[PDB]
Amino acid sequence: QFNPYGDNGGTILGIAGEDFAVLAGDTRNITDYSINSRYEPKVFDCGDNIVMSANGFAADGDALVKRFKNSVKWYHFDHNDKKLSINSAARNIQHLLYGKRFFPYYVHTIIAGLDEDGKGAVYSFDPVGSYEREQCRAGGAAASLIMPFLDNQVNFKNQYEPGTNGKVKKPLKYLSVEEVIKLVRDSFTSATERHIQVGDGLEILIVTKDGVRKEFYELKRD
Amino acid sequence: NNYDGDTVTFSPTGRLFQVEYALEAIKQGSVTVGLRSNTHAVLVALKRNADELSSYQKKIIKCDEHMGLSLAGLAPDARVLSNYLRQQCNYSSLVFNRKLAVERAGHLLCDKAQKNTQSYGGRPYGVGLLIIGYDKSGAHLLEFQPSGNVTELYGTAIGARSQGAKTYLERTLDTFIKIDGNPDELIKAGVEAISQSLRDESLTVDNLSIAIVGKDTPFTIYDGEAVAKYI
Amino acid sequence: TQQPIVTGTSVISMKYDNGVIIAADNLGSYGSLLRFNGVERLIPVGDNTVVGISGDISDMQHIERLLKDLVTENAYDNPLADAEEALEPSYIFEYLATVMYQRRSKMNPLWNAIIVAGVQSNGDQFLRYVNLLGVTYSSPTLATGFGAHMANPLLRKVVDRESDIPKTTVQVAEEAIVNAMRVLYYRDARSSRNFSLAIIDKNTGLTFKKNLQVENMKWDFAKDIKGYGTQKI
Amino acid sequence: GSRRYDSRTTIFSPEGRLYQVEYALESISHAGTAIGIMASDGIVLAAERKVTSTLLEQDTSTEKLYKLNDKIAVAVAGLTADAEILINTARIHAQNYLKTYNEDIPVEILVRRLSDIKQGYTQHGGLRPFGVSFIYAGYDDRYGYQLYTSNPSGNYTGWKAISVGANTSAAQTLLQMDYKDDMKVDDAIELALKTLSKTTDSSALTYDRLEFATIRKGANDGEVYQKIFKPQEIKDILVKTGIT
Amino acid sequence: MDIILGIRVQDSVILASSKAVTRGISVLKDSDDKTRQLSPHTLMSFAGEAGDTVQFAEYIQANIQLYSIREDYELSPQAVSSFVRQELAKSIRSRRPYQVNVLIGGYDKKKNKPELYQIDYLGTKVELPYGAHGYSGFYTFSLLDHHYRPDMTTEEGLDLLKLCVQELEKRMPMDFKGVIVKIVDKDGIRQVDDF
Amino acid sequence: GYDRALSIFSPDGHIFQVEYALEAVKRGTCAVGVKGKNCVVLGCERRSTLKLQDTRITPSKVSKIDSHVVLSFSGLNADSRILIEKARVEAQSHRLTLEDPVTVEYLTRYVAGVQQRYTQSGGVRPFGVSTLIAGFDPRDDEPKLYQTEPSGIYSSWSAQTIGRNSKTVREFLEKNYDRKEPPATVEECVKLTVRSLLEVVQTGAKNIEITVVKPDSDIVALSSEEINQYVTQIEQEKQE
Amino acid sequence: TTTLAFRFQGGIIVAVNSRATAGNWVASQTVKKVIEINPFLLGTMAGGAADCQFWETWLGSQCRLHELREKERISVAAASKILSNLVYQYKGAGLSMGTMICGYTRKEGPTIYYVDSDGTRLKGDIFCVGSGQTFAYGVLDSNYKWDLSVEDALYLGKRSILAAAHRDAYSGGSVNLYHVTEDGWIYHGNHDVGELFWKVKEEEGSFNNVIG
Amino acid sequence: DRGVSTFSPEGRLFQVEYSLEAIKLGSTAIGIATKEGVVLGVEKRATSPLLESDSIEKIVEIDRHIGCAMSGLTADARSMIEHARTAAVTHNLYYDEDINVESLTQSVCDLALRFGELMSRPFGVALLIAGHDADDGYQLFHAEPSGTFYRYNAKAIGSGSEGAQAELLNEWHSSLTLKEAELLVLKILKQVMEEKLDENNAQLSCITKQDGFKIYDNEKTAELIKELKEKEAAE
Ligand SMILES: *[C@@](C)(CO)[C@](*)(O)[C@H](CC(C)C)NC(=O)[C@H](Cc1ccccc1)NC(=O)[C@H](CC(C)C)NC(=O)[C@H](CCc1ccccc1)NC(=O)CN1CCOCC1
Ligand SMILES: [Mg+2]
Repeated sequence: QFNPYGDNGGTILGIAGEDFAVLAGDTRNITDYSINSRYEPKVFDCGDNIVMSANGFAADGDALVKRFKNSVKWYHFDHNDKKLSINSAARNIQHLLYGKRFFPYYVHTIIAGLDEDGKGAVYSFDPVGSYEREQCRAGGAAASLIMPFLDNQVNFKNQYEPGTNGKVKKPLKYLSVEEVIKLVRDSFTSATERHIQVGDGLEILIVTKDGVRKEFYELKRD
Repeated sequence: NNYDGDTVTFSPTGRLFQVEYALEAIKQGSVTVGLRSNTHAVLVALKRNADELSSYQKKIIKCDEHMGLSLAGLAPDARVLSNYLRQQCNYSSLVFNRKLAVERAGHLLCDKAQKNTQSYGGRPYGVGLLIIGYDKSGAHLLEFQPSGNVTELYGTAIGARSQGAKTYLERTLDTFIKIDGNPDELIKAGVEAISQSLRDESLTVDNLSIAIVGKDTPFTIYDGEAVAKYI
Repeated sequence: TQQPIVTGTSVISMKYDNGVIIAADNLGSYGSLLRFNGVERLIPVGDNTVVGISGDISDMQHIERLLKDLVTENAYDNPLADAEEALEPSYIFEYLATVMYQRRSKMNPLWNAIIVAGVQSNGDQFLRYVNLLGVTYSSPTLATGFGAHMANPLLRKVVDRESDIPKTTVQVAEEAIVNAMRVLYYRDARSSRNFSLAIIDKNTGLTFKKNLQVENMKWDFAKDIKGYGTQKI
Repeated sequence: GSRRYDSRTTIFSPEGRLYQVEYALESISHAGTAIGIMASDGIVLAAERKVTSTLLEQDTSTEKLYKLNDKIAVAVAGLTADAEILINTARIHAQNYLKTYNEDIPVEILVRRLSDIKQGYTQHGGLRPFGVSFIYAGYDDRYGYQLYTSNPSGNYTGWKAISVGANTSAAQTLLQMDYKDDMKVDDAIELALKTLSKTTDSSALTYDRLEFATIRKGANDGEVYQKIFKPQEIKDILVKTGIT
Repeated sequence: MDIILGIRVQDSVILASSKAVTRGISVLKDSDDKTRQLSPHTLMSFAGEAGDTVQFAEYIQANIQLYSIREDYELSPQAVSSFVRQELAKSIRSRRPYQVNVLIGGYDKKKNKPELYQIDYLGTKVELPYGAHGYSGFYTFSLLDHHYRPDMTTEEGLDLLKLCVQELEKRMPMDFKGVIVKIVDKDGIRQVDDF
Repeated sequence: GYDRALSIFSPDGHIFQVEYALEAVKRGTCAVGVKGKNCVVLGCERRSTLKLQDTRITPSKVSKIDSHVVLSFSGLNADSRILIEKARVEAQSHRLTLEDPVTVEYLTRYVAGVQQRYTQSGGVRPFGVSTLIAGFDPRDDEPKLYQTEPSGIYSSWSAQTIGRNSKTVREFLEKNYDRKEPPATVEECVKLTVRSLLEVVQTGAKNIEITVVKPDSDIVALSSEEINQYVTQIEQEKQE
Repeated sequence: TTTLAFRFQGGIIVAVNSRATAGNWVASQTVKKVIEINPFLLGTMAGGAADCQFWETWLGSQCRLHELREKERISVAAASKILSNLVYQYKGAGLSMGTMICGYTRKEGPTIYYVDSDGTRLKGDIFCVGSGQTFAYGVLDSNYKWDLSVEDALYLGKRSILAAAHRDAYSGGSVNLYHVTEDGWIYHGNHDVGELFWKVKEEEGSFNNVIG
Repeated sequence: DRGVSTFSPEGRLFQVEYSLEAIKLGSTAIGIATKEGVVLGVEKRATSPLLESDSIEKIVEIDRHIGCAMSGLTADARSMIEHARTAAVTHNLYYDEDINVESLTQSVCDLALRFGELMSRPFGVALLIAGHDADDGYQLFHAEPSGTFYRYNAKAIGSGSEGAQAELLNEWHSSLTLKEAELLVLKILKQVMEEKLDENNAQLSCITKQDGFKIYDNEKTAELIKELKEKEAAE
């Protein structure tokens, strides 16, 4: 019987800073035990300082990104070139996803950018449209490997102040773009080591008030 | 007389009066000018107001990053046709990953307007359009009429007293066509062209409306203080 | 819901410095029966694109007709149909990719894997894959079916990344493709010796080679192999 | 287009009248008179056939009086063909009600629905109205014996005695004169015939130019019987009242 | 939804319906009224699939109330039961049928007689002296066969009903949290608050 | 389907079909609505050219939409049935979804909306009917009286009349009805309603219908003798 | 999930956890399971995240349209029935929702309606919904009285979620409190179970099963 | 007869031009836009003294940030308001934000020309749509049955429109306060109205960023009427 879904592997990661936000994702595309491409980007600049990635079944992911990019275009036409805020984009994506509630897009979607106060924002979606704003989110094949490490290093979970008898927690603070990119690179090199579907290359998209910058790094190709 | 009740009726001399009356709505509309060189294409539009307390009716509409038009006549009909162009431009991008040719844009508009002139119940569109764009074969300018007739031109003008600007462009043809790699000078030629259609009124800051598209220039519209340079 | 009846096996391809090469054998299998031997599975579109198709042949012939009709439709009201407004590989691919995904979304797929190889108007190499699920991807080397498992490893030794493309000549690239076709003949049970090969170069244009054969095969060592373990005679 | 040939059947006059309904009523006024009289122990339906020919088969004929169910009947005035369309609908509606509730349909409910159909043809659809006026005669266990009338407008009203068709003005005056509330069926039969005999446009009223029917409780114990009179039975009742 | 009973006596119809609403391993509510008044002298109890029961009962209620306003007249219990049966008879061959079983207790004012109708989700109608739906019947029917008499009073009917509830409380596996009892007679519908 | 635009604008800016529908209302029998301090009364004319009528079964002029709301009308009788049916269905539909009976304003708004829809829908003509809708909102003791008309406009009235010779009875009500002090009792409200109809009717026998509506679904129609007592009382006080 | 809401002398308490799971994978610890429909209406979310989140924000739009059309705030009964009639249309399609519509109006007073995806709609004083509902019931029922103070009622709702958060594997994260009065709903903070458990253990002297 | 969507020889749609004549017969409605807010005021015009004037609803809320006044065949506006309210709420559902006043007006104006042989005729009512958004601030729009809308600093529609518009031309300036605008609507309404202006036969409203769209009470408007009369007698 024809199965309309497939697993293209890969993993993605979104972190939010004080005045910036990053959305990373490996460039490997796979089916079963074969490599399709060592460089197939799945993190996209969608305009209005919104970056997006829909990881999982690539065909559904490409369809979704394509439709959201088009939603942004028509938002400009219908509302006098108004900038689509990240929170408005998130709600719009929910309706795109839930629109196919009974034949879902098999993807974990993450978007990143700046909120209306200029502060870093990351939103994450399930396949049918449930969404939530967070400081931190990993998605895809190696999400289970990366996410607990982020809880520990970004949100300082389970870390207490030395000598305080485990009474005072380590205080929360925003990380610099330099410190965040270190965590992204270490997260992906670790995931590459222990997950077979993750590797080849790492592409990071950084979002500040100035625009959208890109950075690329090599990953192990085995 | 007896043959102007609907669009489905021919007159004894072979005329479609409802289509002609739709053409008349364009002549009452405010003047708009179109012209192009080899690198850029420019739209200049005189906007009209109800009174001093009102805003000035927007004449120019964007269709894609590389295409757009100006209107003269019924504005709601321009909104329908421009929306159709937006969808066709968009279909071409999503399906074929291809920017829609300005010539095809014209062919599609022609065919949409035509269907309204051969069927009972409907009516012709009551608006004239000047479409500009930059595609794989360079800069383009089209003139749409609601009879269905679409015409590719170097320059033109439609609306009330459009004959003045049309005569000027016919004289200036050899000059403005060679304004390559110079946006501001091509606009100046268009602003001087539309000025030949002015009576008693002159071009003010919230009256003039300019749009441009070209080789390394997306379709953008200039209004307000952004057109003060050209007065 | 379909099941494929008459099928075509691997399509293999790669980029080189000035263009792209693509190849596929001339077989139309009917299960284990090697039914049809004169089947062309590379279909040129204009003088700048070649679409290689594997999988169900009835669905392949449907796609042929669509591409044929696409050329006709593009020519309508188009004075620059053989110049600036000619069909690009990227246009042809995106059209097919749209169809493939629409058909999978209606639970009635075109049971195929497709590789669109060509050269763009600006000289850039185009090579992209799409299949029955609507999944798309691009790479310096692309292959379908058994080609993905056996050809890609060989072709990636020549062009392992983007920077290896300018360093690879058409002679070296074609040699690797022809070698890959031999390996597939050794090891793919639904392959044939006869195949077609197409080169799309930005300078010399489209070169379509028919009726090629796998040759320079190693079979001599077979005579020494006796039994399955102990047997000496 | 086709706009040119549209009569616009469903519009108002400047005076606030429905042209087509008024002209349909004018049509009905030339149809054979039909009379309904409601007594305390039954109902009478009498109707005059339209200028009869001697070679018309009289016994196996039905022009004026139709049966809707076991408890309800109607007298027709206007286009017969139009009436039969409405009658079959009314017959179906009565059976739908019986199928749904396992009870015979109340008279008014049937009358209302049939009148609602007529109303529809005056407000929408662009079709001509039904050129028909009915007199409904029926019984149910709620209101007992009931007489109604409906006309092309779709308006219906209840009556003790009523006439439709030709010469209703003259007929209604005569009914208003001799009718009284404690009347019996046999007396109502006589009134119905006497009224037709005076209002008729014919020279003399005869058996072959009449249709007649009664709805009595004259059956055995607490049940209603419908009697559509045969030619010979009309001949006898005409002699018995001293008209011929 | 589980236990609904009905007993027709000399001058009234008595309906008893369990109060429990259970979902999974939790009794979400213990005071649920599994009945709707269709008209001043007609009452319908119901039991079956979750959601369907109330949706169906209220749909019927609205239709009967619409009829009452239109005709300024109350439909007979027999007429209402026939209407309800037809709706269920349509339903069973629909894309998604109503899985609801009902008892209709009413007092016919024209006949001056109480009437009890039992209708299952297939549209199977029967007039009965006493009725039940679900597993309740497997205990109560044999009990009523023995103790029921046709000339009983309303008070005797309530004692007969108490006997049924006691038996159910003894031998039924599930805790149904007692019953709400309602009486339908010539004076309309009223609820017994202490049972 | 029949599509023709029957209701359309004329050069002077009028929709003649809607205005001709008002002429049908002007032809209809007079209907009056008067609201007191704790009640509303709906009076209705019945023309006396129709003798030999059966008043038991003849459709009554005042119709119950729900147990707490009533609707009277003037104009085409057949048209009124369609509005009443739709209103009754909407009344039950509101109870089903909102779990609360309609307010008088909501019911009026619905009926008015239906009338309006028929003024700009293809293939249909406007309703030749104006209605007086009266009653009391759920758990409320403030009397409500609304009027609708073929165009679709609706509004609330302290007292109002519609139908033939309605301009005469409106003239009467305008000087006899005090806003500062409405009819304090049921008797006062009924008397004022009957008085107003006696300016137009002819005889006070079987020509006048009266229906009284009180809070908490308390609606009752008066009989001939009950109404005749008001007629007898008013005439004796008049001779002065 | 675990969610509860109960009615009492001083209005309505509403309490919920904040964990989201995809099987045994803990996906989130910071999910907002209370939806703020308006200043007088709340909605709790259990079951399918998207189904709940999508249809309850949709419910809020329908409640806004009601007060625009009717010039009056929608009743709790009417609001809950819009949702129950919606999910009933999708019955059998596979929606998964266990919601509670809580609020105050003049005519109704404080009111709680349980609404789930198989069409059930119930008015009631106490409800617990979710995978850990039984654990919340255990503590809530055994300590519930109508005459609880606002302070004690807030704590009981918090403590009941904590009990479920502890025992139920698919419940935890943090507790979100709400108090609904005649004047509207009042938010009473986010309480992390990480710190709350030990704080409650020490002060209350409970949770003796756990190694202190 | 003749087609509904027919052009005249002058190039105008007959039915659209005739609907404009219906709007001239309607009661007066005035709108004034300031930097402190937008004011909307209407003439109620009760046809009889028995009619309870408070039931005359010619000023209407579309959303918290958008209000609306009407003039002409007011029954036609009901479906337009219904559409506007749905459009406003729907956009909030899709985009988690308020909708632009211009985008709302455009949505309403799209209905206008959806008639022919869709509905059977154009709307016989004009609308003044007033509101506020973060981008373009306080705005006043005039939405016609032609499908056209103009933005206005001040605008009058209805029977006394041409006389009132000429008065608004002289009186309006860019530094008007909200209180000044309120009095100016009352002043101009009193000039063009047939009957004498008071709190019962005229209604005021406003929309501000802070408090949103609010219809004024009869007690509040009565004080503004009294304040207006005193200021005119003071010089
Ligand atoms: C308690 C907390 C847990 O039971 C509550 O009951 C909560 C209610 C809150 C969240 C509103 N329920 C859940 O946490 C709920 C459990 C569940 C899971 C699946 C179906 C129904 C209920 N969790 C979810 O809904 C999660 C939300 C995650 C954390 C983002 N989503 C999924 O499980 C999604 C979508 C489910 C789905 C439903 C219907 C059709 C298609 C999909 N599924 C996946 O993410 C699939 N999968 C997860 C791991 O990554 C690979 C793919
Ligand atoms: Mg790896």
